[PDB]
Amino acid sequence: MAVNVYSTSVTSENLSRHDMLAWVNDSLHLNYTKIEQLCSGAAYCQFMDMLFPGCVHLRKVKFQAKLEHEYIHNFKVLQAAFKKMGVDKIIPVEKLVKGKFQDNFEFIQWFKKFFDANYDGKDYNPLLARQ
Amino acid sequence: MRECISIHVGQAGVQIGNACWELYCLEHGIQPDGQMPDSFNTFFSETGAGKHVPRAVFVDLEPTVIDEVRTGTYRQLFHPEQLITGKEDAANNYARGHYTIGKEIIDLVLDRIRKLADQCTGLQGFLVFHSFGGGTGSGFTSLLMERLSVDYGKKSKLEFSIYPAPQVSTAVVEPYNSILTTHTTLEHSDCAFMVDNEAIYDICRRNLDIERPTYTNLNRLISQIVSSITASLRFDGALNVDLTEFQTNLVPYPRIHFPLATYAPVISAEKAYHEQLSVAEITNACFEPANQMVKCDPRHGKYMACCLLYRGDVVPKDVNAAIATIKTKRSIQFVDWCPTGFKVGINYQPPTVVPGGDLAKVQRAVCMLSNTTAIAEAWARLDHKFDLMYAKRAFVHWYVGEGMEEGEFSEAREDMAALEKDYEEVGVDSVE
Amino acid sequence: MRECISIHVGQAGVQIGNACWELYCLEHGIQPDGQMPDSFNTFFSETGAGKHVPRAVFVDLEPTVIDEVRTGTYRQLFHPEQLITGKEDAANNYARGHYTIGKEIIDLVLDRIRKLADQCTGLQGFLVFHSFGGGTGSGFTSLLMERLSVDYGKKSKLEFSIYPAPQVSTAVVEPYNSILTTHTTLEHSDCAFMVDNEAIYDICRRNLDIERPTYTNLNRLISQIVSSITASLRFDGALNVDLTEFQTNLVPYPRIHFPLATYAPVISAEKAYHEQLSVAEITNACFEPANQMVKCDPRHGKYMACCLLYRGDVVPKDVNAAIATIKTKRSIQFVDWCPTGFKVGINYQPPTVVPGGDLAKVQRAVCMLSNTTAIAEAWARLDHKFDLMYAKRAFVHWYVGEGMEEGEFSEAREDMAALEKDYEEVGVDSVE
Amino acid sequence: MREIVHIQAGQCGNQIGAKFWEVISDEHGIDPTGSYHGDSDLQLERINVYYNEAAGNKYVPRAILVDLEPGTMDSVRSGPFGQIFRPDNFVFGQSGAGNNWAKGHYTEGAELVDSVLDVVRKESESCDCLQGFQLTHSLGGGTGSGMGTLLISKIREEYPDRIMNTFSVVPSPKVSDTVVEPYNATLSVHQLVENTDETYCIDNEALYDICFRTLKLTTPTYGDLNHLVSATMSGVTTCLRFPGQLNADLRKLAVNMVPFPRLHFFMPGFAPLTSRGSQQYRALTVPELTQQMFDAKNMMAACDPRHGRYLTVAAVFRGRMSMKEVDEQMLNVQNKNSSYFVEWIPNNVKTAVCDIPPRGLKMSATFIGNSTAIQELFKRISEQFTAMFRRKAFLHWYTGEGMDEMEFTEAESNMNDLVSEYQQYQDAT
Amino acid sequence: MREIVHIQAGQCGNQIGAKFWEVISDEHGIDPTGSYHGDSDLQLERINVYYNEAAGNKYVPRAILVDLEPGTMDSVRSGPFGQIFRPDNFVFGQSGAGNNWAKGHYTEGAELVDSVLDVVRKESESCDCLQGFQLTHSLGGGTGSGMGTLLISKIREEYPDRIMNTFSVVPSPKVSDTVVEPYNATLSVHQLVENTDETYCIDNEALYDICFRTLKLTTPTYGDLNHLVSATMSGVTTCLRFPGQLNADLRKLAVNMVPFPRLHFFMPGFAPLTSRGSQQYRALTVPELTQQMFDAKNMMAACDPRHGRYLTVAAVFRGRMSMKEVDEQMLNVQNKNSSYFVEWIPNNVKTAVCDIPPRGLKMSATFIGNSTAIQELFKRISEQFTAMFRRKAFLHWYTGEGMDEMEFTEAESNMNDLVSEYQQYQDAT
Ligand SMILES: Nc1nc2c(ncn2[C@@H]2O[C@H](COP(=O)(O)OP(=O)(O)OP(=O)(O)O)[C@@H](O)[C@H]2O)c(=O)[nH]1
Ligand SMILES: Nc1nc2c(ncn2[C@@H]2O[C@H](COP(=O)(O)OP(=O)(O)OP(=O)(O)O)[C@@H](O)[C@H]2O)c(=O)[nH]1
Ligand SMILES: [Mg+2]
Ligand SMILES: [Mg+2]
Repeated sequence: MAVNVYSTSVTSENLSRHDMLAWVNDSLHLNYTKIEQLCSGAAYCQFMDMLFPGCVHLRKVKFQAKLEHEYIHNFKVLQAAFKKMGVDKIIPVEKLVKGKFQDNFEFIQWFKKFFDANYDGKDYNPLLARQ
Repeated sequence: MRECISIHVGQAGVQIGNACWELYCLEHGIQPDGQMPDSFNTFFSETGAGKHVPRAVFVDLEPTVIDEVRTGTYRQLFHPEQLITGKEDAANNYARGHYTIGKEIIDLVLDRIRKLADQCTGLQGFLVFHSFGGGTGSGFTSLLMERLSVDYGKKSKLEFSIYPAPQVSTAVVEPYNSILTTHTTLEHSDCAFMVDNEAIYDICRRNLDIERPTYTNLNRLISQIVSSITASLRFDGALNVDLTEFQTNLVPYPRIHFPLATYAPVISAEKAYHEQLSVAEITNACFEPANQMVKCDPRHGKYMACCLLYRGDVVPKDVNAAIATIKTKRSIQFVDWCPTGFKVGINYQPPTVVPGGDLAKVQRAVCMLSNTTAIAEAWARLDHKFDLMYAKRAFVHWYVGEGMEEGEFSEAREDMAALEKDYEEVGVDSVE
Repeated sequence: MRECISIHVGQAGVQIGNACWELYCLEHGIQPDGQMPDSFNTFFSETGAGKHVPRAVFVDLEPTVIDEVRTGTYRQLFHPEQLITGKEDAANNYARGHYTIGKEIIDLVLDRIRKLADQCTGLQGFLVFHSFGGGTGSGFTSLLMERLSVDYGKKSKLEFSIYPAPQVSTAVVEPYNSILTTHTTLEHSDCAFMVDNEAIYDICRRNLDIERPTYTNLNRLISQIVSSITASLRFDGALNVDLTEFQTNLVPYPRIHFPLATYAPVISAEKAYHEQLSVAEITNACFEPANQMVKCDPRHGKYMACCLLYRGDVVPKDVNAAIATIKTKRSIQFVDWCPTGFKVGINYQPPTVVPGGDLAKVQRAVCMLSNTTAIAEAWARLDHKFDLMYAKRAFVHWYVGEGMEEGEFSEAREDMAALEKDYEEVGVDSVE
Repeated sequence: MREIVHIQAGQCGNQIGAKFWEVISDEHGIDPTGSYHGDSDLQLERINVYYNEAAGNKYVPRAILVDLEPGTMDSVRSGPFGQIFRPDNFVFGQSGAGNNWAKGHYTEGAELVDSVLDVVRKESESCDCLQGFQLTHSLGGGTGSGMGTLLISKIREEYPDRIMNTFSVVPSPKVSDTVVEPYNATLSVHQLVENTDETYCIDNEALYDICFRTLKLTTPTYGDLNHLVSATMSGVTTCLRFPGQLNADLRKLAVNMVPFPRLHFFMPGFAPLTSRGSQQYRALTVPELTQQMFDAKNMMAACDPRHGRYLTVAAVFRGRMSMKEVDEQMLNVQNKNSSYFVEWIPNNVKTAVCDIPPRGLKMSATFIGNSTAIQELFKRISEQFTAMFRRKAFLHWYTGEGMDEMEFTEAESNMNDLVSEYQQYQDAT
Repeated sequence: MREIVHIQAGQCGNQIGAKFWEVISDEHGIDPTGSYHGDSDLQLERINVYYNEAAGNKYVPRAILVDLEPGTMDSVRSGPFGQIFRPDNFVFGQSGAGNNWAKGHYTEGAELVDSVLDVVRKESESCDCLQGFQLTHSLGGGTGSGMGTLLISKIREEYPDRIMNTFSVVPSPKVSDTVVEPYNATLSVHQLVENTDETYCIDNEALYDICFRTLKLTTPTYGDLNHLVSATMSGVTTCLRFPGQLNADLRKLAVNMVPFPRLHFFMPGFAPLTSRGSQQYRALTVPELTQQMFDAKNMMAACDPRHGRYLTVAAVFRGRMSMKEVDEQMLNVQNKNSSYFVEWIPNNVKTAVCDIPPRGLKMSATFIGNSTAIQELFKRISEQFTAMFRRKAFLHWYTGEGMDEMEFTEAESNMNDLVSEYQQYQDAT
């Protein structure tokens, strides 16, 4: 069971670009320098695994994706996981995969809220998940 | 050159046939007398005079339904020898259809098929119209298919089949008939298109604003789907698909040969304006579950193959664009063993409209043929229905009285169990 | 390109919508049948033929009000699917609107919005028309907004809302409905424009010399304000403002998103002559308290933001001059944390006049959107009203009977207390 | 004098072919009847490269039209220019291939192949000095792919000393036009690697992009796409058909463009492309053309040249232009974009200039790039093939026609090896 | 020979830009179609400074039009001279910026910036010797301010050796055109101080005053205001575009006018301005022009030069006039108004003379003043910023786009430092 969250208009509930990227880096043990690198979908897939044990078939996720269709494939995996958990937010896949900053930043801000709602404090070694 | 022979079995098959041949005549400008003041030629043979005759056989075990054809508007269209009737029907009994009553006319039917086929120079194959539920549609059809398979080894055979509803049935023995005929026909059919009366009724009510749709309406709708499938053969096009391609594309495993048909747009005269009806719009309509013609939930299943047949004022680029966006969407999931899911056909001829029809005239239409693991649900339901009745041997005496053996029931059921198991296995994604 | 989708909820929303769409058609030269013999296009989509269709949805839980649209003058203007009606209304009960009755059509409404939005290439956002007092206007609207927020993350949403009067009410449960809907919608709306029937009536009586103004008149007046707000998108201009700018300018703190609309000049045919109606003159008229459309006293409050939208034969320099002098005047005080108070828009198109309308034809008009701490007074009044009834649990059984919990009442009330406190805090000037 | 034989297989192959013929005919001043109505001796000088001269002063394309189904053929016959073709050069079956490479290569195609071969041989014997062959087709279907490859195999066996060129329509990246296309492509590529001397890779996805983004065509038709391809095709033989300053031909280009036998898969490009409105706002000069040629958006294969290195580039210019300028431009691109060119093939730009420009334009350019980026395309196909083959999906359609798993496996392995080879040279120093 | 790239960002930027182009075109004898219909060899001599020559003897502005919304662009296209522009040089978004610097600089603007940059690079490569760039925009909005600054940042990084000039519309003193303008201005100034070589400060308040008081226009339109700005702009490049007696250019002026890198904010002025009736009652001679130039009422920035000191003044004269006279006038102003000129920069008036006067006039003058009085403007903005920021008013609109308080704070501090610097030099001996 997974709750649902909305982002429209708030105050003192928004991480800076820098802070948010730091959080992603610490959480997943990666070295992204631009928020748009999250458009590959691998990071989101990994986060789902960390939140909800099981959930995603990580052997299918391409962690070094460089082509639009590869990114699309990762997001299909993500979409399936959202369906399984009953999260009803529509992911704007077509906009995300173009690697546009605005859309990616929007999605990460939602995802952070979603993560915070549902994270139980568990520790795991994400390197094994990756490879 | 590329002839297609149509066979209409029993009440459903015959009445759908009436609706199809009415449409064909309007599309090719053939009058009800066979006169017109190379396209039509795949469906109509030509005599010495300007008369044209359907490449068709109509068969039923009772005379009533075909007698309507004989006395009706298109009496002069068909040759008497292509309208075949017995005396007594199969009485909703597969056994009577397959054995007792059917064995008396099977030879006749096949003989007429042979004569038809002899005057074909490039026979593509057969279009077979029937129902799952009737004794003729189930028992006779199965028998007929078996004979066809032997007499004509490897030619494309396509079955348009009235699949019974979940909760809107007519006959009581429908499940028995459905199960047995599916068992017996399985190894003899290449691809079979299920369609459900409940779903079409819903469409009529919801999309066409018809309070009380009649069987006629359903038939008309079916005729559209058929026309889409055969338009690539009956007209010129930009990108074309023939009967032997569908089987290749839509059938991933030999037993899993049950795709489903969906048509768009189905709209009324007043609702036809107010909205431009683009390729994107109709394509989206296709994959929305409410417009499907089988009462099943694709959202709960996976796609294994989609074939999209567009017709009329259609632009390839636009279609490509439309498909790409649909590929993204969460509600469309495809099996993991299928990176390419789409075969696409585009034909220049817009859907032609029957005078006094329920559908509005559109510049573009599309017919989707999609194979989905969601069909497993229906099969499971039907098997359950069989189980309930068979556990008590309800109605079994009739079947055995007509020469069927009880062991054959169990055989049919186990085969269907296997089929169910096969779908489920297919469903699962690849490890590593 | 820059599409705007309009949603009309319940009786008020629908009837205001009728008045808006009548005006839009006259402004763009669109006939009641959708025909005209890139500007209009932000509000009207276009079919293959010369027909144009409003980018709008009309929703009500009972059929009566929408049935008028269906049978009325603009029956051919709207597509049937954009006029949505249930069977039974919310009976002035927020609960029925939000839960019991509303949950049956919410999916439908949203589906139609999605279809509308799909045919937009540059969706700017949503214009939502409703009332605070009705069960549909309160309960359904709140529900709808919530869904919109989730489905469409960050797109501008603007609510034109019929705020209840101090001493000129219709329903008895109005305060309950107002309070709950404000609580539930607060975090989901970006900016909400209050307007009061009492004030408009007064304006009609005092400025237009109308003995007995009807709801129609009020609706017409409202349509002017809306037209001013959207003219920058529907026409060319000198200095332009779009929907996403208003929210930035008029909203200093997330919760404090209630500006108020004022229009000038509102004059009759005989009173239209005798006076030249300059920019200075109309601007002064705007900031005089008697011409305001909420029954409140700005002289007793502070301005936090003013947006002035001028239209027609207007000269930027003149506007600047006018504003400067208003800045001086004692009766206009602004909060100390806001040295810049004005956003100014100037558009070339004069206000277009509805045949048989109450307003005279003018060369220039102006619509002021102003955010004022004086609105706190109204909130305080409404809270007091809630308190009086709730202390006795008057009418509460109805709400609970429809599945609402008593705890939610207290929750709504405390949230409103906080809001009141927030306004007051904002009011005070900076130390040091 | 250097006569070329044209072959068209399947729907795609035939539709491109017709377009190409329409282009060539206009260029050489030939009408839909076969009569010369041109206004220059240059139009007839090398007419024999593509046309046979028949009795009564008419010209007939040295073209063979092949399909397992008769509809496309009929359409071509009924088209504008349909009457110019030799009636006996249309060789068609009745059955079709059902989108199946097996049917095209082993079954239906095999029943028809001898009839094609007979025509081909006759055409060859017509010619005083046969230059070679150009085959137009798709890799994704059954006829163009399976039967086309069969034709290539047989023709090559018969005429191993003549050059075999293909214009192959490749499956696109994002959307699949057919479900079995990975099988069909994979098999076809296996044949092409061993039996063709050069292969021009063309992808509809790229073409659509060009139409929408560059040509500003809201509503492209397949005709438009075909036109582009035809323009490229005509570009490659322009130096053979008219006089020039520095004359290239098919052999020379192959020699320059192919440093190792297996690496003969090109990505073509054409310049200049402009909208109706945007044409007057520019100046068509050599540098402009060059710049248009060297970018990713103007490649007709769906791969970014910036994801690999160019092994070689051939640039063919048509029109009256200064050779010095061209040379300068060529040097400039190499110098400035050094990282996109393999360092162990110095001066890896080959230039040709033909004095006769195409009709309507004062100058134009055709680009042939042999880039290691094409490996991406192959890789994708391999992936798609694997995903399907591992579950034996659709396999009974092919095994039913006599094919075995072993053949599939070998084909896959060969494809993989090719990819590896391409990878190797991009990283080599 | 010294080619200049023009960029226009947002509504204001584009509307000024169009006006400027209309001015330049008339000056060089170019019609709305791009054709030369002038009557002098001097009009074409240096045409390449602002125009690219396209095919068929037409000229196209080296202009890029940028906006996050498509309405202003459309208007420009539909305007008189709209058809002269390169269609592919209009680079527009769909969303708009909502008067938000953040959206222009980090979000919407960032999604569009690469497309702009691509055009820019191409334009640069067109030119034989790129002189530099001029950007027209406001500081108070979202596009011109946020996206404009982003463009400046990127272009400067790419081309650090070319000069970056801005014509910036600054927020007025008495009345505010938008509510968040202090934020937008403050942020923009932070970028401008680090990334521009010279910045012309123009204020609508000043312009209106000039229109009403000097030009005697009861009812000015924005067009009129724009015209003045365009006249100034044309004035600064006049010596680069025509022959003269003592030739200046953009580099020289920057060198003379900027004694320290941060102090590059000018106040422009133009002479002669006259009414319709009042023109005949005067004589346009050098002294008259000079006197018109040196007063507070003719400055296009809302600050009194008498409240500070001039660090430097550049005066650019157009027309046939005696250099001696000009020199005398320049000396005279320095001598008589000694207290308004900083004493540690001797002879701090720089003179340029271009022989070609503007159309309709026999002589004219353009004034560029670098005055310590501009600190007033900055101070006001700082005050306004502080008043709002101390209560965190509107901050969630910017923080919502990923911005942090720290960025704001740093921007404020930098602005304050600049003010301090300016103060320092006014008091220095
Ligand atoms: N769509 C459609 N379905 C029909 C029509 N007529 C009958 N059916 C369906 O067909 C099934 C009944 O089978 P029939 O075809 O009437 O029976 P039969 O094949 O004639 O067999 P017997 O009469 O028992 O010899 C039921 O599911 C009916 O709903 C029709 O005109 N259209
Ligand atoms: N300005 C204006 N206000 C209206 C109009 N009609 C109703 N109202 C106001 O709206 C409030 C009543 O709400 P309604 O909109 O009628 O109720 P509803 O939204 O239909 O909700 P239910 O009928 O309870 O389902 C009162 O304050 C009325 O004065 C109108 O045409 N114009
Ligand atoms: Mg019957
Ligand atoms: Mg109501």
